[PDB]
This record gives sequence, C-alpha cells and structure tokens, in this order.
Amino acid sequence: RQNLQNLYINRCLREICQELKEIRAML
Amino acid sequence: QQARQNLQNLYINRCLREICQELKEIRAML
Amino acid sequence: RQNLQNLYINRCLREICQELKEIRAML
Amino acid sequence: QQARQNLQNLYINRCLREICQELKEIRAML
Repeated sequence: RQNLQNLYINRCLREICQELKEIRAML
Repeated sequence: QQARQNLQNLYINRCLREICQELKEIRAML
Repeated sequence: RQNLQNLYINRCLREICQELKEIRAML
Repeated sequence: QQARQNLQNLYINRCLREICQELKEIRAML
C-alpha cells in the first residue's frame, strides 16, 4: 500500500524532473 | 524580441505553478 | 522511522515550493 | 538589457538544476 503510493509519487517526481530539464533548455 | 520574451516568462511561470501544485499534493500524501 | 524520513522529505518539498515561488516572481 | 537577461536565464537554470538534484534524492529515498 505504502509502496504503491510511493511508486506513483516517484513517477510524478520523475516527470517533474523531465519537465524542469525541458524548461532549463528553453532558458 | 521583447513580447516573445515576456510570453516565455509567463509560460514558464505557469509551468512552475503547476509543478508547485503537484509538489503540494505529494506533501499532503506523505 | 518512515514517518521521520517523510518529515524531512516534506520539509525539503516545502522549501522547493518556496524557491519556485521566488523564481516565478523573478519571471 | 540583454546581458542581464542572459545572466538571469543562466541563474534560473542553475537553481532548477539544484532542485532536480534534490528531487532525484527524494526519489531514491522513496
């Protein structure tokens, strides 16, 4: 249960990291 | 140049706002 | 233990949120 | 104006890099 939630949190964090990398490229 | 620059500034601001919202959601879940 | 780690993760997330708010102001 | 703009761009890039590093650390810990 906890492990499940963490998996969804970690996917979101990875997606945010990819978005911030794209933002840095724009900059 | 400047209107494109100002638009890009507003666009990145909106992206960062969305990211902040997501991090607030994660905080609540933790 | 888990609760402890989450507290330190949540403080970091709150700090990041404050930093991103300052970045948005600069923008 | 433009050199200040370019510097600010590089400064924000560096901040976002640091934030990415922190989120990677959180991911590892979760």
